[PDB]
Amino acid sequence: MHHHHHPRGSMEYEEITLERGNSGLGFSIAGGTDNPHIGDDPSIFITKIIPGGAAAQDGRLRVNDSILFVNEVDVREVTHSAAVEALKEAGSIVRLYVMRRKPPAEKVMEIKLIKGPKGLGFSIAGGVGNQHIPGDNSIYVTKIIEGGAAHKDGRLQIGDKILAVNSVGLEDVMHEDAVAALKNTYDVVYLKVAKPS
Amino acid sequence: GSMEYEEITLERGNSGLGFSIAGGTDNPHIGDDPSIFITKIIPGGAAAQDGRLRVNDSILFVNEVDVREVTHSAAVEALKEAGSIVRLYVMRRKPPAEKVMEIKLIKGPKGLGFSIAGGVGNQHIPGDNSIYVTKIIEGGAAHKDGRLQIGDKILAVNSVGLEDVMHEDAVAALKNTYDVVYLKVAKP
Repeated sequence: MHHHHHPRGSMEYEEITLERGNSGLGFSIAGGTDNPHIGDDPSIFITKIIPGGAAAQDGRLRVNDSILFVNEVDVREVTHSAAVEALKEAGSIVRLYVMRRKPPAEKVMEIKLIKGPKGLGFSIAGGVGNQHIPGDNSIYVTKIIEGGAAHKDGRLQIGDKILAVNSVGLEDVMHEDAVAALKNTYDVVYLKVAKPS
Repeated sequence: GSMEYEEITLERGNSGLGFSIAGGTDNPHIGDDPSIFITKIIPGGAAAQDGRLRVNDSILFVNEVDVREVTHSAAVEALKEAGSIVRLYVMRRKPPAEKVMEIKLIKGPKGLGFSIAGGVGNQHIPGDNSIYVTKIIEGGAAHKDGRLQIGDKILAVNSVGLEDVMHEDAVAALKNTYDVVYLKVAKP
C-alpha cells in the first residue's frame, strides 16, 4: 500500500532465522487485511508459541511480535491466508524480520525539585528528531550536575526517561519543545520520571 | 542534512555579539519558517572568536527567551536585553562528510549477507535518518566482494533512494530486488 501503519511506541527490530521442524515452525499468527488483529493494524502478530517447537527452541521469537518480512516477502499488508502460505512456501530455512516494543521501564516515580540559581542542575537528550536511542523519541537525562538541585535530591539518575514536567507531558515531542518546557518553570518543579530497565 | 543542537555561551563584546540574523513571523526567511537564522558572522566579533556559532544556524533560545515563533523585531530586542553574558540554544544540519561509491553485488542464496539500522523513526545516530550497515555476514555476498564495511551509509538500492525513509521502507527496498543489486554507498 501507499501508506503503512506506523506504530505509536518505542520499537525494536530483530531478524530471527528458523529451521523448520518436522511439524512446521511451531507458532501461531493473527491479523492481516481481512482480519486486522488490533485497531486498524493489518500487521501479522504472533499469538502463540508451541513448546518443543522450532520457534521455541530458538527462543528469540516472542508473542506479540509483529512479522514484517518472511525471507524476502513483504507481509505488512496482506490477507491472513496470504501470510500462512508465505510461511509454508518459505522452505526449510526461514528468515523472519520481526518487530516489537522494547521492555517496560523498571519503574515510574515523581520527583519534586527546587531550582538552584543554576537551574535544575542536569542535562537531557532525545526528542522526536533527536532520537537518543534508535526508535525512541523519549527524553533521557544525559548528565547530572554535581551540586545541582538534581544531585542534592539524589533521586534522579542518568538515563532516566523524563515523562512530564509539571502538567506538561514529553511523549513524542521536539527536543527544543522539551527544553522549553523546562526553562518555562518556576522555583518548584515536579518531574515524572522513568528509571531504565 | 543531520539535525544537531548546541548551546553556545557568548560574552558580549564592546560591539555586541558580532553576528546578523533574519527571519521571524513578520519576514520568514525561508519557506514558511518563522525561525531566526544567522546570516552573517562579524570577524574579530565575539561570536567569531568563540567560533562555535555558524551561518544558517537557527536560534531557538536566547538565555531563557523562546524565539521559535516571534517577530523579527522581537528577537533583536531579546538579543539586546540579554545582558552581558548570552546563552544561545541553536540548531543546524550537518551536511554529509562522506565520499561515495557504487557497489554491485550478486545475491547469495542467503540474500546479500549483511544487516542495517537507521531510518526515519529509527535514528541509528541522533539526528540522522540515514541507513547504516549494522553488520556484515561472513561468507555473505557483501563479505565476498569485501568492498562494503560496517557503518557505511547506504544511499540507494538500484534506482531507489533511501534519503529519509522509514526503516521498514529501506528493508522492503532490499527484499524487492533481483539477483543483481547496485548499491550507492557512502564511506564515512
